[PDB]
Amino acid sequence: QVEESALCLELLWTVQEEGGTPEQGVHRALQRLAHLLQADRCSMFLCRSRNGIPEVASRLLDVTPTSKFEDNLVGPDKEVVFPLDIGIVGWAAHTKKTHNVPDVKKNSHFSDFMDKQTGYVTKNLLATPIVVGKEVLAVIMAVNKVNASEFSKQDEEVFSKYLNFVSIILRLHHTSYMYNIESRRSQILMWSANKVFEELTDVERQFHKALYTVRSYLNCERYSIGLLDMTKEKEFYDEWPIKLGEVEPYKGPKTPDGREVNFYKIIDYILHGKEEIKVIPTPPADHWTLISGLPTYVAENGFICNMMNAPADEYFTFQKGPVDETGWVIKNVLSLPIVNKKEDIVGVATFYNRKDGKPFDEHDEYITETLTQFLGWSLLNTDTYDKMNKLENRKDIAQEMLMNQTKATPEEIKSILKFQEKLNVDVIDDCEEKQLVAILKEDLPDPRSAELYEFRFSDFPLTEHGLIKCGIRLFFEINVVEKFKVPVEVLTRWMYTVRKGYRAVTYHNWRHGFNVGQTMFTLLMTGRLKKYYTDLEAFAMLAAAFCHDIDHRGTNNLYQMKSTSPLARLHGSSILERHHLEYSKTLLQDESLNIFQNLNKRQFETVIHLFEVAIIATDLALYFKKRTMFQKIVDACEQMQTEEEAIKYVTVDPTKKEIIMAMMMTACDLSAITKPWEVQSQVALMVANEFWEQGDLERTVLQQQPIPMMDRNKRDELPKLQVGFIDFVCTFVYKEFSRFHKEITPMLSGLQNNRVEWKSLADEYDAKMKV
Amino acid sequence: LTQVEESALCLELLWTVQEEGGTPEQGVHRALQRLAHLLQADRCSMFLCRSRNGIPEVASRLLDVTPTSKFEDNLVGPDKEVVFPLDIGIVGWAAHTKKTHNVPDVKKNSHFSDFMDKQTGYVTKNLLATPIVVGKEVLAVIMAVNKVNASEFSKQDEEVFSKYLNFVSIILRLHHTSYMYNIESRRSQILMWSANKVFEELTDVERQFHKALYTVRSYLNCERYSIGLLDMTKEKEFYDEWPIKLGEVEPYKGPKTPDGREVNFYKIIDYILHGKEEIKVIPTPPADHWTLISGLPTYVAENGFICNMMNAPADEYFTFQKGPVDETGWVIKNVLSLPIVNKKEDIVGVATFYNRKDGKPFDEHDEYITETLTQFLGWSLLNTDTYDKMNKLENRKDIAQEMLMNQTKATPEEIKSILKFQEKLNVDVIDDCEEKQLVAILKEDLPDPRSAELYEFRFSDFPLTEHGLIKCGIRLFFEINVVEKFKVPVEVLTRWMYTVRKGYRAVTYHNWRHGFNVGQTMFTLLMTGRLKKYYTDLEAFAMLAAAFCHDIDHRGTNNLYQMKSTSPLARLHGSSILERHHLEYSKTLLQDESLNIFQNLNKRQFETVIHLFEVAIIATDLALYFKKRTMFQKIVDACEQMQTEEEAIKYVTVDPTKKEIIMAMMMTACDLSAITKPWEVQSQVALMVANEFWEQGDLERTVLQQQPIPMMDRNKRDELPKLQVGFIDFVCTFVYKEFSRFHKEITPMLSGLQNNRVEWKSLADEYDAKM
Amino acid sequence: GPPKFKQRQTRQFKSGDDIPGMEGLAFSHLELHELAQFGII
Amino acid sequence: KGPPKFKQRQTRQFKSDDIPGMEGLAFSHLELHELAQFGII
Ligand SMILES: Nc1nc2c(ncn2[C@@H]2O[C@H](COP(=O)(O)O)[C@@H](O)[C@H]2O)c(=O)[nH]1
Ligand SMILES: Nc1nc2c(ncn2[C@@H]2O[C@H](COP(=O)(O)O)[C@@H](O)[C@H]2O)c(=O)[nH]1
Ligand SMILES: Nc1nc2c(ncn2[C@@H]2O[C@@H]3COP(=O)(O)O[C@H]3[C@H]2O)c(=O)[nH]1
Ligand SMILES: Nc1nc2c(ncn2[C@@H]2O[C@@H]3COP(=O)(O)O[C@H]3[C@H]2O)c(=O)[nH]1
Ligand SMILES: [Mg+2]
Ligand SMILES: [Mg+2]
Ligand SMILES: [Zn+2]
Ligand SMILES: [Zn+2]
Repeated sequence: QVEESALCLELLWTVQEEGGTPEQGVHRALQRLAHLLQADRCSMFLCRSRNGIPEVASRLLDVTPTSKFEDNLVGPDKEVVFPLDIGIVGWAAHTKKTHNVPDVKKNSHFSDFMDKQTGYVTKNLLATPIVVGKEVLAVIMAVNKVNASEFSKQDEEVFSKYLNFVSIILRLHHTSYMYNIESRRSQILMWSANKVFEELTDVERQFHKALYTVRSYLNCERYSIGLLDMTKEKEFYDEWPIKLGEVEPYKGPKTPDGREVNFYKIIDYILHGKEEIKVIPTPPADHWTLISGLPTYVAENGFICNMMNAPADEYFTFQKGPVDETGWVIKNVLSLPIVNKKEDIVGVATFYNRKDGKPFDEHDEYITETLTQFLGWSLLNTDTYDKMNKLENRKDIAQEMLMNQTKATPEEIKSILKFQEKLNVDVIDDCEEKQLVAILKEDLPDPRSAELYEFRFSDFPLTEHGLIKCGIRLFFEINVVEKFKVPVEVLTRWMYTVRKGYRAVTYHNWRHGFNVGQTMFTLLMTGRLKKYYTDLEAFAMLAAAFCHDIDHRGTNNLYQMKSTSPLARLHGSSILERHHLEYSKTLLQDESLNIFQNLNKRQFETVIHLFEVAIIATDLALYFKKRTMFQKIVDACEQMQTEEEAIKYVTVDPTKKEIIMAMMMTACDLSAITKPWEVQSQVALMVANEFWEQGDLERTVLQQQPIPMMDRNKRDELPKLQVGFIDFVCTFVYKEFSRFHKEITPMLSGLQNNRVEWKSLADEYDAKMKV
Repeated sequence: LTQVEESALCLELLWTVQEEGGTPEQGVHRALQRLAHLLQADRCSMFLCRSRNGIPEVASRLLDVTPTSKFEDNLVGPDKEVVFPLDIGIVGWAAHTKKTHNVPDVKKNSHFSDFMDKQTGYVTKNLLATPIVVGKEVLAVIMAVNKVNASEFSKQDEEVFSKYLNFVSIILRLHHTSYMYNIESRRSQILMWSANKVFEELTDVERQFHKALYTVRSYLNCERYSIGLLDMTKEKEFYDEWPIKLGEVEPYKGPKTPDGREVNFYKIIDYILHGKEEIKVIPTPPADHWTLISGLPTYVAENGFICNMMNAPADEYFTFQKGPVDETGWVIKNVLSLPIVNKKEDIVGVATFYNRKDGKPFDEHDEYITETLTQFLGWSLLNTDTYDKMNKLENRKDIAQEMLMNQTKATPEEIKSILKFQEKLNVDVIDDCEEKQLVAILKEDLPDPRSAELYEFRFSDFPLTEHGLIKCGIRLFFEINVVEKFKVPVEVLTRWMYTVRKGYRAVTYHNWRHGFNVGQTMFTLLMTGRLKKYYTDLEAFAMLAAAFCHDIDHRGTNNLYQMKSTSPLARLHGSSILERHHLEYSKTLLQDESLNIFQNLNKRQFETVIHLFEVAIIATDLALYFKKRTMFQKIVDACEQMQTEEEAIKYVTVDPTKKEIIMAMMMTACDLSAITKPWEVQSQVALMVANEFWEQGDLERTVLQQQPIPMMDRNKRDELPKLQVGFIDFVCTFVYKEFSRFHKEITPMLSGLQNNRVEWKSLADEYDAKM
Repeated sequence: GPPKFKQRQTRQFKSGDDIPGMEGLAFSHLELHELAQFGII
Repeated sequence: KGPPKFKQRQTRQFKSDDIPGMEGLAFSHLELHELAQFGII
């Protein structure tokens, strides 16, 4: 027992490897049990699994007491591989049971292939697979008991007691290796995800990033990826020779979706010597990856193929010698297909010889399949990148063609800027800006005869081309062209393009935009509110007033939300006001149309902010929210004893000026109520028609009951609702402005007269329904 | 005997760790029992090491271990363990030093900790320490205390303790390797499932994070966790800033993220894993929400640390719920909170993981797992930002296309100018007239097809106004007798003709005049050329519509210019850039119901007409023409052998590919048909073409800084006739000679080329007289 | 005769009704009605 | 008192055309010249 205890303590100490290789401790235990059993040539068969087929491979051979470990160790270059259906070690690995077979030549499972290879005669052998967690790690072999036959049951008992130590060592190594492979998998996934989410890219760049980043965690000496042509159908003119039969139809390798197997690009990652990347566009069939049929075989079939000793196979013509003259030979190959969401093979990844030189087992199959699966999932980013580029290009084309169509032709300019009829040039606008100013200033109607400064001015006698002329006259009267250097041709063009950008709708046509711009002019000049605003700010407000309803479709923000319009999904709030702002800025983007080109960068930044505040301030919900703040501003400005004190109080604070500008733009929008009864009655008819056709759209397309304002059935209720619009929204804007400056007093007077008429018709309706 | 029994008991010790389903703490308990018996010490124990927040600590796992003791009574749970930081206690100093510390009197070392001595009421007077150190990590510090028979541990006691600790180190490293394998398996599965769910589709932050977290649920192994998403709005609207700038509302004071945004959890997603496996989502959760009631999620949103807190309700800073969180008896025990981080380091959210499924505090391995999950979510934020960009781009495109189409479409006045129903039928604005009556009223107003030589090859467009071109085009469709056969509405036909006219830009040659002359050539080749006998009336209708719309929106440039300028057309459409644009825009124009001249034919007829349009417009590309000249020549050569016209109709009609090639040749001969016009008309059209090509060359030299080809170059203007002669000798001569062979009726077109060629030679040789 | 090779696995990762919780994922008193009356909001 | 010490995010681990190899990632004989002279192609 004393020497048995000493041998047990020696086994306990050699179990404490403290580093090194467990094969050494197992070899020391095997030579121990060899000298104990009166048997020689003990052996270990490691279990591998390739393609899901289990095999056994001899790892230590010719174990002898007092023999050197280096001679007992057989490397994978000389290992003998047996499938589980060959040899009693295969049957043992299948059954996971202890077998003791004497006279093996009588056993139906004994294989003499090893006996023929080695020339050694075996007669009686003991087999017991090492099994842990139902998994079989090694088959241990005791053979040719000397001086005795049949072994013994006590030999099996001591055999089991030492195979407990063997199982300890093998389980420790198995847990270490499974930790290693699972850490490699997790790091591969983390790095591939980091590189995929870095940006949007086409397939080639994204796969190259991912594979190059993960190159260190795949223990392959080299590997490559081949990308197949993704085109599925041909152009009709390239089918024409095929359909005429002038060219024989292509025959050869085809993917399962039926595309031709054309590797349009190969990426080689060489890691054996110098780490080098090769990108081969349109590689020839003589490429060292493609010269063996295996990548093409994966492209036709799509199996994951682990093939050990690949030049010993007969099907695949693997190169038996160096391929880059560098002395690297193919030994083991693992190829996998990358697939689309639709199972379509985009590429084939082929991983060559493992750095350890061992044949690929199910662990490296698992690693490479998870990498390939992640790559096949990553194609969503490529498909999205292509759809981004197509949507961007289509948008830019549609916007350019729109802007070209809407822009005023040179005839439309020459219709107003009659330079040809007065300077006799007719070919080039070589004339100086002073000449264009001088020739144009005759052609505009004088602002006094047109009454353009007056609050009463009615646009019915004027034509729309006369409205354009009057608009350029209004810009001239503010004296903007000389100060900000706004060219006269681009001024006239911009006015005409703004007109044409107003649709032919019943009320939101160019006449409404012109009357709002004229109200902005007359409030600035005759209402004397320009005392708070710089001429730059006056120029920006007048341009915004002319564009405050540009390309108004003829519908309300409620309609856009209810109709789920692209405008409503693009602009979350103030849908049409943000559309008008975006389109006015789009008109100002063209150099041809930029009446603000001759500004400083900070002045445009100012003009753009005034455009934004003014057009979004044409939203009446914003008006209603900010009424109370404007009222507080007016109340604080009323107690000021000096006019110049009031001017100081407003001018020092940008936010008060912005609120007053918003209130001015709302006085301008609803100005028609202040116009004489004739004009008010016509304009109220126009808005009533616009609201009726909105309600017909709501009832017909959206299939909903319209509000009584939108309903044609309440037509005769129009004047009473008009009265309701006169008190809730316009009196305040106009009473507070009359308090702010008495010069806007008559606009409230106009409202007051118009309200009486609107009350009269309601009393006429009171007469009608009561009888 | 002592050696034998010790070796046997250490063998049995090693086998206890092989018992699958056992625990290593049992084996270490047996080892401590043997150690305490051999060493004659009492109250042996071990302290497992942990790391939290990156600082190390120790905690007792087995107290009061004595020989012949119950394992259940000796094992202390993690809820009863005593935690010591490394800076305190002898166990901490042993863990730091990673070496043996033998201290005989606890009062002689400043590292003595009184905490447990007062906690349990035991007195200590002897201490020997050696950490279990493997892989440069400390797993447990083992303690021997209060040697009953001696006042010191001698060096032989140290050596025996070292050997038993080597066996304990074997056991503890086996358990450590199994645990690290489990940790990396969890992390790998977490990443694989998160990647599978992120690439499943492009979606918003909320949906994508909910999918990822709900899939990884089974692998977090927490009893409870949640995610809070912060509001991402950074800037305010000017109208909501106004009260802040004026001063009506005090400035916001409270928690802020490091970017500066207000900490507003706009959505909370709770994953309850303790029971019933319920998920809830709370939009705009109140501040009394059970996750937010403790300051910890808000503290992470403010700071962005990873917070592992053990005994969270025992802390005083964060005011965790000491009682149950809800009606169910769940209480917070441990917590781990981490932020989700944008690409710009912005805190998008905070993920909080509460107590583990078992009672143990969170170790560094769970911190590692949870940080890899939160990093993966912070990377998939790129997919969410891409989705939002996608929706904005799609909406902007659709708006721009609709506004374009509305601008280009002919107004009702331009319809009425051709279809004078109002001034002749005495009808209102609403069209309720019969289709046959509209036919009868229109058919007077078109020019008769026999005057103005509408069927003749001599047709000159110079004496016609463009309004007469529209009328003649509707006349051309009218003689082919398409309106009554295909049921196309007369008003739809007129509007489509007029929008096709305004579609074609005012360029010098690719204006409406070229489109009309090509449509007239298609008509005359069909009727007078007798090629109508090869095609159905539907196919002829497609020929005419494609012949008119072949050049639609041609900007005045060629495909070389599109490629060279990197035009959005060239990036959208790979090959045949301009013809693919013409096809896409003609299909867009046919897509509106109001313009769908093919609305009243069968779906199969529409697919046929669409393929007809594609073939015709892509076959307008002369590179395709030059490619398929040889095939058309083979067709003509095969068709001339036959001595029966019926045989020719049979031969061509039975093969769709031959009809498609003859259609391509028909359209090619139609495009260049101006070369066959009389000399005056040819000279004027060649002047217009040369002007277009000279302005192309001036544009190309100006904006690409490149030399034009000699044909584009304006300096060789007088070289125009020679290059025109080249165009005579290379292109048109083949088409019109092969057509004259194919049908003698097209013979005058070649003959017109034959005269015009003579005139070009008579002015080219005069250039040889100028030099 | 080529060697027997492993088929690609897809069922495990093949697997939002299945994901729970996806279905959900200012003036004065007088003004609130009369602004909707005129379509001001 | 003061809050417990908590770990900082390990941003340093993944903080980061440098990828090697990314830089790169029909008519008759007479018809090759005269077609370009007319800009037909
Ligand atoms: N009831 C009524 N509403 C008006 C009148 N004038 C303008 N509105 C309303 O005020 C809005 C002003 O915004 P705009 O459409 O001019 O940008 C109109 O769209 C319309 O809803 C009017 O005379 N009567
Ligand atoms: N040299 C010359 N080329 C022509 C003439 N007519 C047409 N082409 C060529 O034929 C092309 C027809 O293209 P499309 O008219 O469909 O845009 C023109 O762009 C131009 O290159 C011509 O009279 N002389
Ligand atoms: N040469 C040699 N053969 C061995 C050794 N150990 C086991 N074998 C044998 O290799 C054989 C393989 O197939 P079997 O399972 O039939 O039986 C096995 C043995 O007979 C050894 O150490 N040396
Ligand atoms: N009650 C008890 N105390 C122990 C046991 N093992 C060690 N200790 C002691 O508890 C103390 C904790 O802090 P120290 O590191 O200073 O020193 C340790 C000992 O003196 C044990 O098994 N039971
Ligand atoms: Mg508006
Ligand atoms: Mg063309
Ligand atoms: Zn308006
Ligand atoms: Zn053309």
